[PDB]
Amino acid sequence: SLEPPPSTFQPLCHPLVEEVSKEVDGYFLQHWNFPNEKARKKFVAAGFSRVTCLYFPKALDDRIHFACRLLTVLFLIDDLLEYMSFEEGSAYNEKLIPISRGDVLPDRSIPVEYIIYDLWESMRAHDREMADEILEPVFLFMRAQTDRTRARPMGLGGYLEYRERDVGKELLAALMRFSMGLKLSPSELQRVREIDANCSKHLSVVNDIYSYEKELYILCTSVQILAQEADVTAEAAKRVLFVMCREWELRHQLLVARLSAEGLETPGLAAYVEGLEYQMSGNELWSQTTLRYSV
Amino acid sequence: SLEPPPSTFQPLCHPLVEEVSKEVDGYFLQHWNFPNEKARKKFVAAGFSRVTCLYFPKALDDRIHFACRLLTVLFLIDDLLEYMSFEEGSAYNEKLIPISRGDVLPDRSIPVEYIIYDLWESMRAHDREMADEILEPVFLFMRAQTDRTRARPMGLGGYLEYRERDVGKELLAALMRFSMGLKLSPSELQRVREIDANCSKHLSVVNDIYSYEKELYTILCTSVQILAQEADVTAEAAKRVLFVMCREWELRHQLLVARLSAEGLETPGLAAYVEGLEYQMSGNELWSQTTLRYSV
Amino acid sequence: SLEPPPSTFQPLCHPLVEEVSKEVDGYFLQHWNFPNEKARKKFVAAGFSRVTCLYFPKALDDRIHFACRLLTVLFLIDDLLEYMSFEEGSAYNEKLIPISRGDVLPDRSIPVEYIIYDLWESMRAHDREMADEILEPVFLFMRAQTDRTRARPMGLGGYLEYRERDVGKELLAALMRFSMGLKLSPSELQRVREIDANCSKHLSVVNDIYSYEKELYLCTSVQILAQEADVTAEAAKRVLFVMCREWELRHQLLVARLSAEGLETPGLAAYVEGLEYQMSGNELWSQTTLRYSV
Amino acid sequence: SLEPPPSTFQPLCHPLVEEVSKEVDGYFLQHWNFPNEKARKKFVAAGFSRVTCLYFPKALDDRIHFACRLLTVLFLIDDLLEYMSFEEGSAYNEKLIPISRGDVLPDRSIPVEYIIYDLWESMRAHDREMADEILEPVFLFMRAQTDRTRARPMGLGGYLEYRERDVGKELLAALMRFSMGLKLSPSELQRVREIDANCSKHLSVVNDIYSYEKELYTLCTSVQILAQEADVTAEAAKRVLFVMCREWELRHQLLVARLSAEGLETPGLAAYVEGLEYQMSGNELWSQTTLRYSV
Ligand SMILES: [Cl-]
Ligand SMILES: [Cl-]
Repeated sequence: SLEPPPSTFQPLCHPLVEEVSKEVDGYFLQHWNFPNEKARKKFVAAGFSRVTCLYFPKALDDRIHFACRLLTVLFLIDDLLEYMSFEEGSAYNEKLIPISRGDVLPDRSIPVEYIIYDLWESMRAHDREMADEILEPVFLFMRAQTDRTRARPMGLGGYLEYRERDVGKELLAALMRFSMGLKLSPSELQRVREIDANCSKHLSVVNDIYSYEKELYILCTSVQILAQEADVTAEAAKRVLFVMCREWELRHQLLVARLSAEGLETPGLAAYVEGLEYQMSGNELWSQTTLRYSV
Repeated sequence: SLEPPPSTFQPLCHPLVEEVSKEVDGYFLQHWNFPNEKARKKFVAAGFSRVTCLYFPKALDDRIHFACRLLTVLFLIDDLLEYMSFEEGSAYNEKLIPISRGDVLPDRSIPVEYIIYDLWESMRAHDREMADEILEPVFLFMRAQTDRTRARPMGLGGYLEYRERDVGKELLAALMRFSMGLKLSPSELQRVREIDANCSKHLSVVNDIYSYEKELYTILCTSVQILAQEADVTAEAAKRVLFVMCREWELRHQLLVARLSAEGLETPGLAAYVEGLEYQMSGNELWSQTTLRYSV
Repeated sequence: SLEPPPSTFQPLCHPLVEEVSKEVDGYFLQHWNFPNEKARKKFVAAGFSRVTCLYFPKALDDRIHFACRLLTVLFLIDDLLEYMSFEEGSAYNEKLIPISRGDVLPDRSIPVEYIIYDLWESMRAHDREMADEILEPVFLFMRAQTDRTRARPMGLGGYLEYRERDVGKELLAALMRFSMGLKLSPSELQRVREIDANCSKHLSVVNDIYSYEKELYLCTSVQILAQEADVTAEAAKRVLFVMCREWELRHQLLVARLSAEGLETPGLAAYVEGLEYQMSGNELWSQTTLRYSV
Repeated sequence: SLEPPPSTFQPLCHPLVEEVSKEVDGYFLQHWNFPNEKARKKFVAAGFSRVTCLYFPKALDDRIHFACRLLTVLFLIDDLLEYMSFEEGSAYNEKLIPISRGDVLPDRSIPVEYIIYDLWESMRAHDREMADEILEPVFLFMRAQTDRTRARPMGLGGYLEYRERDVGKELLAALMRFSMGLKLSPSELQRVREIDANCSKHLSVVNDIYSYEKELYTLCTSVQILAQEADVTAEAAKRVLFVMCREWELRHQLLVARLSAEGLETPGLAAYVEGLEYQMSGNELWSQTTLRYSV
């Protein structure tokens, strides 16, 4: 057992977790075309809404279900793209994008299509401004799902610089903003780029730490890279990476304290950086428990 | 102020430290032309022999003074080289290599010359063969504190690899054997490859951690800066991560030592060698944290 | 000598180049106040519109001048920045952004301000949708001129990946679409990311090759390769040039594939060809511009 | 399909190749225990002596056969090591080192053992001091033939710095000196360090270029590294690496010119660096024709 090192952060779950969870889970079991009974209860066991509530514990009470719905359908779609070629998976997603914009009408006979359509319709109806702002982050993520990335020599610095721009973590930060009703200005966002990049690496590395065993069923992970650079075992590497993650949590506290001392911390940004902290503690807890990293 | 993480390595100090320290410091205070008392006291206060006894606590009682003398002159030289050009520097040293070999007699007018000559002649008297074995390592080390640094990009991986072969660490390990009267076969040292690389890396990084602030008086070329940049954190955060890495290399050392005895096996010689390296790693750490050589 | 190796890419030049040059040069010679009659004649000598016409040989006739003016001003601001702190520079640029948006009026007392204002007001007047689409790429680029590089080890592979995402090259390819009046949806844009990344690299490396010398006073493919291979800078440029010819062959292959997989469209076919012209034009320009102290 | 770019170097073979080949071949056919008449044909077919004469065309007439015998037995052992574990192979070679020094007698009933003993005994009988000088280079090479590589992310720069210190190339340069009777002082050798390093990369890269297809039969090669750092195909990388090799040929000539311009190029040094030039052109022709790189 790894034994995480001490941390000043702590996981927190959204207050309405049980309530939203049943609501959203019901919706999908009702509308989604699962293959069989095994898949049906594998889905309930996954508890995507509980995942979402762990990542956005501070979302507004009336918007958390939106987040759960979006993440649930993306998790479902993600798992589906596993069984299809590049050309089909890409074609699959590109078709849902115009529908997501509301520009194209569903084929009410195809679950994923009307689920996606209705979802975005309802989000815009609740807040068009913020709903439109999160469209691109989602599309970016959706396009990356069928992305064929190059295997190339990559040291620790290159790998981390690359994770700093991860679109998955970007989608999470934007979805968090929507869930919290935090309309951040262009200026405010620029002010927390370092904080975002720092957070993005944290989430990524913690995922790497707990997914390595499974990854070692194109292996691109910080555990292998550090193990090879330092000439130690994967486990020793996980230990070193975990301490690096704590260094990043301390960096987060410092970047935030600085922001405030310079008087650049607005109420919106305060909620935001705190939201990120819970995304980090949440992701860690999720990583330690998710069945997706089992084997 | 930087709390080193827990370690199973316990450093030792050679019993005769006070004895040799007096003998060897007395010699140099008598022959080396120290500019003044201020330099005399600093030299003593630096106690180069105490450093030697910390790195080689298992050295044989009658050889430890050799190591102290050798290292003391190399530290005194090393000190002078920073007041010269790479060309002067290389000239100053290259002139001392023939003298170390014995082929060229001292100009008893230049202390360093006859101190180098007399010491080497004395080492052969005791054990000619072994005193000959460390000649290369000694020159390789001198033919390096003058060589130019071939720029080129460098990540953590490449920097660590390059340190696994540090010629300073090799001289230390070679000086250790001569000091412990260890005589390993060409095959024996071949069996501890990974152990020597892992140790040289430990020693280098611990040095990096404690010499960073001073080095940052200027380019750098140190694991501290490299990790700080690659992970995007402060140098202090980097020192703490690198320290944890050092403990991993200590755990790796033990595992490599285990496999060595289990798998096939060691030798009385390799068992002594291998333990010796452990003492270097811990002695090096105590030294790095206390030496003024890293003081700003 | 530095003899460029053979290339199947033939640069093109916009036929209206002379017409637009005197048109645009004259414009700045009237409003842009240079230091002396020499800095002036030096300007007309650089001919930034010729550069534009090499890059966008197929820009629409009634739009090529927009491109010329935008680059002519980015190049002028460029040289201007080289003489002020990373504070004075970022301030300067940051006030040209809202004004570029039309949200803030140009203090008519400062030329660069109203030149920018009128240029953008003018582009929106011609095609408001496509004009707003380049604001971002232009801003990203202007912001980039004012920040100091990162601070981490970088080998050839990382430097080349870093260049596949060059701000300037993205600006050029967005200016090009505006110039050719090419309305490309983000979906079609997706299908050519490899081609764009490939092109971006070609442009940056050819630039590194000819600007190395001037940059004598760094972050460049020329120095990185010279250190990695342990050869002279001149030898590195020669190896880099052969690599560029490989990227040109790659472009051709990517283009054939895009066409083979039923993914090609008339607008993409045009965009893809346009990037080719940029590669060959940029090379011709790089070999002759005085900007690099030929 | 792969056309070498123009070069100012040219391959050359040793005048006595036909004579030495017959002799050295005959010796091994007589003493080496080839399994069956089949392996004997394959052996003569390999022409290890002919390869030696391609790398050492300036060898003295009375010493070229020493080089042929040494390389022949090394090529033979190299192949045998293929059917052993790293540990077994290591023990095998470690046995032959004390015999090479002449410190331990051969077991006259084990061919490799007495063939090794007799070769060195005869080399020391021809030129004692120089023969003893090549001992270390041969042992380094013999030991390197069996240790682990250790996979680690590596860019073009790190891979080339590695090849600069290749023990194989160090063996060829030392053996070339013994074959040409060039006694080089410790100072002369240091003046040629850059040149030696430059030459090493050339031989290795040229070997990489032609051995690549063979290596793809499932790793660590300049072809692989460059294709992915530049993001082009292996074939394109080969074309680019070949031009780089030519740049190293120019650099060799330039380094020699400077060495000469300054006052440090003795006659021994001059014959040495010319010797390296033919090793480079020879290795190229060999790389182009050897069956060791085929199917
Ligand atoms: Cl994941
Ligand atoms: Cl030191």
